Amino acid sequence: AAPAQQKTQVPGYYRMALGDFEVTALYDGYVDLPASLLKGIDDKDLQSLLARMFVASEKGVQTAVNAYLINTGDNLVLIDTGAAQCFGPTLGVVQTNLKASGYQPEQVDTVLLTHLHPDHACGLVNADGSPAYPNATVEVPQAEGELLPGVSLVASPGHTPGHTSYLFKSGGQSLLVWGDILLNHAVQFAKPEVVFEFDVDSDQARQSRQRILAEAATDKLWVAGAHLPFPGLGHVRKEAQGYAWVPVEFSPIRSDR
Amino acid sequence: AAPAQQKTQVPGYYRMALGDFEVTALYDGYVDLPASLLKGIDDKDLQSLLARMFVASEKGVQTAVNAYLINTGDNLVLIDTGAAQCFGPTLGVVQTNLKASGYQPEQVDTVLLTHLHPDHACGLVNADGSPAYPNATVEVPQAEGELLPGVSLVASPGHTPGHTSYLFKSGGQSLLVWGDILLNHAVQFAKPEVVFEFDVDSDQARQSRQRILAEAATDKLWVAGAHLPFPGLGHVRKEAQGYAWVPVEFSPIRSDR
Ligand SMILES: [Zn+2]
Ligand SMILES: [Zn+2]
Ligand SMILES: [Zn+2]
Ligand SMILES: [Zn+2]
Repeated sequence: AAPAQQKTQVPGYYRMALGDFEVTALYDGYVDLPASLLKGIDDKDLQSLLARMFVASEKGVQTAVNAYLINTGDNLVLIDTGAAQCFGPTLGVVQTNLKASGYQPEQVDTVLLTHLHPDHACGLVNADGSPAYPNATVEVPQAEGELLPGVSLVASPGHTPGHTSYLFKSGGQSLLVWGDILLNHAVQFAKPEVVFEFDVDSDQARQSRQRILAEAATDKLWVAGAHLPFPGLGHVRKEAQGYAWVPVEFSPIRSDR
Repeated sequence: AAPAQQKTQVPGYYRMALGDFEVTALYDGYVDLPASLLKGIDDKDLQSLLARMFVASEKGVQTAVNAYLINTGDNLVLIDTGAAQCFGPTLGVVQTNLKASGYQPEQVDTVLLTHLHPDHACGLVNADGSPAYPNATVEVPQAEGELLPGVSLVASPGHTPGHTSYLFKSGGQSLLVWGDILLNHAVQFAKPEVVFEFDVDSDQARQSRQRILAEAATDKLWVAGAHLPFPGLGHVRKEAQGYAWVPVEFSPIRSDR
């Protein structure tokens, strides 16, 4: 006698203030990744780490893919673009969420890619072959502020040779849109030594991860992570061993802050 | 040259499957609570606990107020109703989010109150004096399933004498909509001994909290918490000392699960 269930999820966007900038986190969808792709750890310990965060793995680890839209006043900047249809119908929702968040793709004047992997770059092209962001300058990493006012490059090579993170600064606040520094929040904060099979260079990716985590924890900066649980926004805390992820708490943007 | 900032936040609803039931978490807004209202802990340790979770306290702890709408197939059930205008304009958004989530208040056939505090009960009445949920049977705690199919009472006295939690079970899964078992996730999971000044009976509230946390951790049940960071959904994990909150990871409702 209840009405039919609605099913539908809330739209995959989330707003956060960062000084005078506005951050809109955008969800692309998810992909199931086998836990066996994580290496450098015993099966038992891996499963314990997953169970600790109540992450199911029997049918693979459901992994989020996020992109970030930052309105700096000077520019509307999109970092990564999701996967379009490259990895199937559970992904490709970034542009839809961009629209849901109150912007249009024609407004994006800059697209920054952390790296060229499908789940970051395929979203540049619509199903009919038309450019998803037709008015944007697209920045591809090489295998005021600096790049733009308030926006600078933070090299983070390893996952791919040209893998790059982007730093946004406004009003004393900093946000690092870090790309694929890590793929599994339940394992690689606690044990950054753990690597991903599809890191092009796993040793290097691991070195960059250790460094970036140390810096993020030390400087208490905000992090925006392509494969962290959506909205993928939060801080890194140093633990006795390894690190912990602290996600932002849902909040409207406050005028009195 | 960027467009104007949108400001607006994504609507405050979140969908989760629980067996054959559908859970819609609903955000009422927030209230700033002084950290001085938490007792049983030194100032220093309290501040350390807050800083650990990156919770600002200089202007009070911004605290979420959540309600929960569960479609059990048999009933559309709302647990708590937010504050309406009882605590000012930063609250009172539950009904708005209920509408945003695709339901209408006329559809709610049952309202369960965890307790009679303003931030749970004031939402029963619209600004013009009309009933917010005019077709609902309202269950006030006394100072199949059992109450309804799949729905049972879990007494949790202390915060108020009649304070009550509600258990929903479907398809082997359980969700406890627990009310005000705790008020600050950054302090009272790690240190359940810490009490709230406006618990009517702080010793009793603390006993109920210890018991409920132990049970939630042991039985691995889902928890829906009125003052946990929205959507307020997740699990409780037992630590060497005290407990930890593990929030659900954003996900659509999956057909293949
Ligand atoms: Zn990648
Ligand atoms: Zn990726
Ligand atoms: Zn209360
Ligand atoms: Zn309350």
